[PDB]
Amino acid sequence: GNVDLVFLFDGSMSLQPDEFQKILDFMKDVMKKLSNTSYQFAAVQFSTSYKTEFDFSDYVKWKDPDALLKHVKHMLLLTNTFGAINYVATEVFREELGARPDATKVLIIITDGEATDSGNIDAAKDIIRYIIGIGKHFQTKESQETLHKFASKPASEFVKILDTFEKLKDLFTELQKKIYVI
Ligand SMILES: CC[C@H](C)C(=O)O[C@H]1C[C@@H](C)C=C2C=C[C@H](C)[C@H](CC[C@H]3C[C@@H](O)CC(=O)N3Cc3ccc4c(CO)c(OC)ccc4c3)[C@H]21
Ligand SMILES: [Mg+2]
Repeated sequence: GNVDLVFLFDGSMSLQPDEFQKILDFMKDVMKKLSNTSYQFAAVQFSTSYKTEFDFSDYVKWKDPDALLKHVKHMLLLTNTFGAINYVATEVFREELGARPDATKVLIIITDGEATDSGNIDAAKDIIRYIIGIGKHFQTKESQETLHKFASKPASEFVKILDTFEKLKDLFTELQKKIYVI
């Protein structure tokens, strides 16, 4: 079916350059895998503030993950997840930017820390939300549970916790096994 998917990725100061690049490579792999489907993509970096790295219209003209993500600069600031989700819901899912009104709305959030802001995400309730929490800031189950509020229910489907950035390759292998394009 028609899916408008947005990647919302953390550019916080905690990320080393190879870790940040692993996030970027995961996004490129997913998009490569789903080229030729009727998925459309956008990507937003968040840290303290928010930047649309590419929107749906951009993806439809270029259709090239390497080109679309070539000029990403790592922000290196905080983790304002509440505001970032609201940015996606109000600034990214818009017909003017290539969003399709018939499409299922999916958001994938990739983060390595707890949120530094406060808010609510009512404006994003019609969006299916996955969150991928990576690394040492999610060793404890308290910290993992802070992510449940951002994800769709049940957290058992929509919250993924990865202990290292190397495990993003494993997560992609699971996607390759479960999604089947004919
Ligand atoms: C599928 C198994 C992998 C491990 C996974 O969870 O993928 C998630 C998380 C992350 C690793 C990467 C992803 C990359 C792309 C997909 C969006 C994928 C989830 C796909 C699908 C898995 C399903 O079990 C739960 C769900 O809500 N969706 C999203 C989705 C996709 C299409 C939908 C369509 C059109 O086919 C609908 O129209 C009938 C309705 C809902 C849809 C939901 C998502
Ligand atoms: Mg961080």
